[PDB]
Amino acid sequence: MERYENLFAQLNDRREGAFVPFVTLGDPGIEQSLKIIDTLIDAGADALELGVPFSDPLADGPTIQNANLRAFAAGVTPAQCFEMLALIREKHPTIPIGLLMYANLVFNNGIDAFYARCEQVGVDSVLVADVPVEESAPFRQAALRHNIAPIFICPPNADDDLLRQVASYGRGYTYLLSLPLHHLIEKLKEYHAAPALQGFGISSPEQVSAAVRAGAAGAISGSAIVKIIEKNLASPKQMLAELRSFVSAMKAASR
Amino acid sequence: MERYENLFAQLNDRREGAFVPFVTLGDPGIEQSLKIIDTLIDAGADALELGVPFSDPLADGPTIQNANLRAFAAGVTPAQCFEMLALIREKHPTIPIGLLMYANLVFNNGIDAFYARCEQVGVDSVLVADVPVEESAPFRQAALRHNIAPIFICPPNADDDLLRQVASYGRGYTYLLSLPLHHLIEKLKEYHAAPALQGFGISSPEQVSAAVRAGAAGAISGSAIVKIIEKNLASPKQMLAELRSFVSAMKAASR
Amino acid sequence: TTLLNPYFGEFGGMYVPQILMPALNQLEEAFVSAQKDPEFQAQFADLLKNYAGRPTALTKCQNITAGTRTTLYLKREDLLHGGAHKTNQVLGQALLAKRMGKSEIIAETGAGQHGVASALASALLGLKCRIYMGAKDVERQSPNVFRMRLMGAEVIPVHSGSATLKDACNEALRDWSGSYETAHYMLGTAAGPHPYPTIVREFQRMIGEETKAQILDKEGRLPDAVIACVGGGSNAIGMFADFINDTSVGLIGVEPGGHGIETGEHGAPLKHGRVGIYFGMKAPMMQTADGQIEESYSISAGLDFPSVGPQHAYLNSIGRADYVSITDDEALEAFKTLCRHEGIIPALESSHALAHALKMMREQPEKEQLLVVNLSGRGDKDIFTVHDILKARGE
Amino acid sequence: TTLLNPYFGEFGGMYVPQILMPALNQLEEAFVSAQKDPEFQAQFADLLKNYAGRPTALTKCQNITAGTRTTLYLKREDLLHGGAHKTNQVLGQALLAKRMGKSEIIAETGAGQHGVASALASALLGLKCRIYMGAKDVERQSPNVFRMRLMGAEVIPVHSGSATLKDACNEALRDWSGSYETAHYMLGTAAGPHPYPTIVREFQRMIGEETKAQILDKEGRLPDAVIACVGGGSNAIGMFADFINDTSVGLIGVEPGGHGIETGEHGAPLKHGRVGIYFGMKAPMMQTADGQIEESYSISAGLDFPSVGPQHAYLNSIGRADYVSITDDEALEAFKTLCRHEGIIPALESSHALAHALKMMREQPEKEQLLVVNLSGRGDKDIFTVHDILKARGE
Ligand SMILES: Cc1ncc(COP(=O)(O)O)c(/C=N/[C@@H](CO)C(=O)O)c1O
Ligand SMILES: Cc1ncc(COP(=O)(O)O)c(/C=N/[C@@H](CO)C(=O)O)c1O
Ligand SMILES: [Cl-]
Ligand SMILES: [Cl-]
Ligand SMILES: [Cl-]
Ligand SMILES: [Cl-]
Ligand SMILES: [Cl-]
Ligand SMILES: [Cl-]
Ligand SMILES: [Cl-]
Ligand SMILES: [Cl-]
Ligand SMILES: [Cl-]
Ligand SMILES: [Cl-]
Ligand SMILES: [Cl-]
Ligand SMILES: [Cl-]
Ligand SMILES: [Cl-]
Ligand SMILES: [Cl-]
Ligand SMILES: [Cl-]
Ligand SMILES: [Cl-]
Ligand code: NA
Ligand code: NA
Ligand code: NA
Ligand code: NA
Repeated sequence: MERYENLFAQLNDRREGAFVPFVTLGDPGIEQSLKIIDTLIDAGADALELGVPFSDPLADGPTIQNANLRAFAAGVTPAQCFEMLALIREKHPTIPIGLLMYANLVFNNGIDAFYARCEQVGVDSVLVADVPVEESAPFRQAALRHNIAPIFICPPNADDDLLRQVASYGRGYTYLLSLPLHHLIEKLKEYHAAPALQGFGISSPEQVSAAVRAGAAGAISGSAIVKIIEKNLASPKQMLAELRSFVSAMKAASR
Repeated sequence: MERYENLFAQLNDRREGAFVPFVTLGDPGIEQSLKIIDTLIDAGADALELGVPFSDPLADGPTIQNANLRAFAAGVTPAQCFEMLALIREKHPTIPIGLLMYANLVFNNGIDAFYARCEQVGVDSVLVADVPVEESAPFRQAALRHNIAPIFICPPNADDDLLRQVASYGRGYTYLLSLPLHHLIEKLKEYHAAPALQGFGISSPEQVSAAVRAGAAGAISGSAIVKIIEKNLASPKQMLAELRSFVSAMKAASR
Repeated sequence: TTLLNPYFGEFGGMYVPQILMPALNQLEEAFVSAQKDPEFQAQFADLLKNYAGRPTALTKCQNITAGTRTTLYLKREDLLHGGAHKTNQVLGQALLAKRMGKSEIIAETGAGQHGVASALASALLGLKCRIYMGAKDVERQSPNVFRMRLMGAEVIPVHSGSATLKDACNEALRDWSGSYETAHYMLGTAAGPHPYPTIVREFQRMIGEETKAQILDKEGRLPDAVIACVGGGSNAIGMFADFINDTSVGLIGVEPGGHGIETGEHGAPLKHGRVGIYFGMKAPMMQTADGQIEESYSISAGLDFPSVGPQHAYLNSIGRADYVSITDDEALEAFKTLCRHEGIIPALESSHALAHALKMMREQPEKEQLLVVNLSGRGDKDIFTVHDILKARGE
Repeated sequence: TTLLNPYFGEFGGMYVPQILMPALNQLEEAFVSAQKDPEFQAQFADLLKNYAGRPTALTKCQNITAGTRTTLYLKREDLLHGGAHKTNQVLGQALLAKRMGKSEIIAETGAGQHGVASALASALLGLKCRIYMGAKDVERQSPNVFRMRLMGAEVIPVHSGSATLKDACNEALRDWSGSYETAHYMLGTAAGPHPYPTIVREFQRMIGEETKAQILDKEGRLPDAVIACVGGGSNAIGMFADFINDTSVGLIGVEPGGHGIETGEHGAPLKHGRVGIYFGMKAPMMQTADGQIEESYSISAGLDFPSVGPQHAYLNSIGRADYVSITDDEALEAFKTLCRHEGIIPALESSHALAHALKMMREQPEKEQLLVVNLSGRGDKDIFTVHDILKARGE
């Protein structure tokens, strides 16, 4: 499919940035997670980034560490996450769905088989958090064979070699974690990279507008959504209300 | 004085061995100790061997270790022991009184001064338990200057050199701790040693008669008297009764 | 691009977030430079000799082999300052930190021995040291935590995940990703992302070099086999490295069998786990069927690393080294036997290596064999654990 | 008659019951014979090197002397097998036992380090070892008691007297008096009746011999002073002996000052006691005014011997060696300082020596001086005691 290509074309026509929330699948349980995700979409999420709970998320800070613990407390497994993904796609045909994975979960039962399952359930992209471009060949190859975009992080300590590699290897979007910001964005465009989404510390509307102004195609909220879940565990209803209020405000800022 | 010389002359005339009990001064207290000692004498002790409680009696077994602990529990000091000795001598003018001392108590305030105090209170001999003949010169010299007999142990592992030295250096009696027994006794006589008293494990009448038969001048009960004290602590009256019964039987065996 | 090969056959690599790649590349360059620098080598040699106490003895153990045709030597890493082999490579890594202009050290520890080694090296060389340790480990290793603190290190309990070594490993990598401009990550075993398996081997290889010279002096020939416990792989690869090209010399690594392989309560991923990708490397892992990383179980706190160094996985795959396991009960017997018959109290980790040598001897007592066991540490730290077991049994 | 002089000036001698004199004479003859026997010397050298780990390092300590004109080295007896200097002379005495055809060892211990050394040596050399230890000491040294037992030694609590080291000393002599035909008394310090002060010095003198060679190699000259703690005197006379005839080299012995000399709660009989006769020797004693022997008080369990070796009393009397004291608080500071600044955890006994060197430095920081401290043991054994104090203070 071409879900990211179609999204960016549509946003470009509307002179609009993308806003993309992250959440952990199955946090704080399967039923509530499904409701959270539908709320994010209804509130104006342009795409989703979805984590599969992993025992050792060595690229994640405390907010997401705790989301994983909550999901594990609920007994969530990767198999259950894939059942969830199929149901999400069945409800929402056009929204791009990206996974944020750890390498062991991709490799566990075979890299090719992982990306084949992604394709079967209708996933659009996979970012493997602990696979740098240097180690990415078998992941990128399997992704592309199954019509999945391999997503790469362009970090704050990127150099020109890395920019060229990310531009060459990535698809869907480039995950920017931000050399000056203007430099990175212009250089990615120069090298025909997948459109850049700013992912560093996106927790307020002002940061969404700022990302768009800098020349990025939008912004990813890496942990702010999870923080809202954490804060509202005792009140599922209030949780959904705050999630809706937050996503609506973040999306409004992309215009 | 010549208390041992006079005693042995008298015993020799009566064809009789000496029986000599050991007790710790001040065990189990000063008053009871004085009564114990008078009981030993009344019951037929020919001479006394008296210990001064010392913190580290490294030549003594458990019976005497415990006698020292009892005396210390009663607050007994060497000064109090010397007061006791003066009172004992004042009551009993002819009985030989020997001390069994540790070197530190003799050396503490001056070796000469120790033997001068012995002479003042009417002691006849001193055996220093941790001074071998090799180290004995200043002790023997001070003893003899103050009319005190220096007593030496002839141990079971004695050799001819030791027999000659003990015979030369000792006075009063030789403390035999027993080369065959007959050998030691004949050799001591040959070398004109002070008369031998057998001191090893003397706890029954039969052992007294045996010592005399072997050619010794008598026997020393090194711990049997103390054991009787230990066993009768709760009954001062029964203690004196058993002490009297025991000493009487041991003395009877010396005829 | 790297200067050195990050893989040992299919095993190893650099499976870290992109943000950490510059730190790994910087460290590899510094190491390659240091290895050619006579000044660095002389400073390292000086610390090993005059501070840590190298060379360590090679002790012949006559009583325990009586009535057999086994001759057994023990390489005495228990006599190194700090009480284990961990000291060797921390001194080398602390010098690399300084070479790179870093003033801070990060380290992970499970049982606490690597943490103590990191803290002592940091104190001597004027580095500010912080040690991550799973909260469960902190709770059960109060003595080592206190030594680390006496030596001026910050000990940071890790409450995420299982609150054990793997979680401390993650936290150290998270910190380093943010701090690598000023901090060096002093990884404690021959595992993790390249270049750590290479650096740790090269900074432990004096174990085997000395062993070779010592056995040649004493016996006039090489050992039939050298035997070492395997938690993450550092003491074993340190003993093995100089013998790899001596093809007659057996290389035997001993993983913890715990309550028995068949119980699943063990720490033997090389022979009984499954290859996965975690902690920066592709290697055999303790993991669930669906790919969650699990803990290694052993009596011995130090054989808790839930994977194994990639060079061990490679040496096994080609048949150059052989790997076996020893249970808690077998290790405990070996511990008791060495105390009573040689007057040496061995670490319970090292006791696994000794137990396998004793099995080699006892199984075939008329086989002539010259064995060396790497005694990776002393077992003072283990006397309470051992005391508690013997009481529980009724001994 | 003896072969060797039993006295050091007025101090020393053989103040034992007559029954023990043959045992002392036998031991002196065996020692004199052993000292001329190249086979004995080679066996002793082999054990020291290949079992105990000699030579021990001489470590330069740069951080703690920064900004002063003191250069300080530490002689690393903490790295010897067993964790203290006690190991050296037990190996020599165990060989003498065998030379005499004895199959059993008796030893006394206070803190437990000599007991552990005696037990390990007995285990290696196939001797049956029994250790007397005051009941109060047994109670407060459960770890060392357990090590001794793991190594197959019988530990016998002594309930007589004060139930401490002196009482254990008495019990060992009582046993030996009866058993000397088959048992050797492995006395743990440079004290007691001749020939023990001589034997213990000669079997510890490699400390000073190595120190001399090491300092000549590193500095090209002798030390200005060598500094050692004094409990009974073994580690200090071992460091001092080879320097006695080098009259420029200061010999400084450090007794425990406890709560302060003026409190009377100390263990400094050489400078603050009175000469007496006890434990087979004429020497300075802790004793009451009327001559009862008393205990030595110190933070450090190992500086509990309530007298001092006669050669120390002699060296002091002639002015060849100087003796000083260090309080509990001073020793504790030195302990903390070495951990934090050099990454070495010193025994609290040894910490008294270090504290005095730190005072020499701090008092006169522009005095150029080359000092060696004998680090008699490691301080793993002391971390609980230190922990408990720092908690009580509120640190
Ligand atoms: C005395 C000893 N021997 C062997 C090992 C095993 O480690 P390698 O296989 O040699 O790398 C260890 C490990 N200890 C680690 C993990 O808990 C630590 O202290 O942090 C050890 O302490
Ligand atoms: C580590 C250490 N340093 C110094 C000394 C002090 O002894 P010297 O003066 O060197 O003979 C000791 C003593 N320990 C004895 C007594 O408790 C013992 O263990 O039994 C010690 O353990
Ligand atoms: Cl949709
Ligand atoms: Cl792969
Ligand atoms: Cl704008
Ligand atoms: Cl009368
Ligand atoms: Cl005298
Ligand atoms: Cl008759
Ligand atoms: Cl430099
Ligand atoms: Cl502290
Ligand atoms: Cl070579
Ligand atoms: Cl040879
Ligand atoms: Cl496998
Ligand atoms: Cl022989
Ligand atoms: Cl045991
Ligand atoms: Cl020379
Ligand atoms: Cl020089
Ligand atoms: Cl004095
Ligand atoms: Na053999
Ligand atoms: Na492992
Ligand atoms: Na200096
Ligand atoms: Na002392």
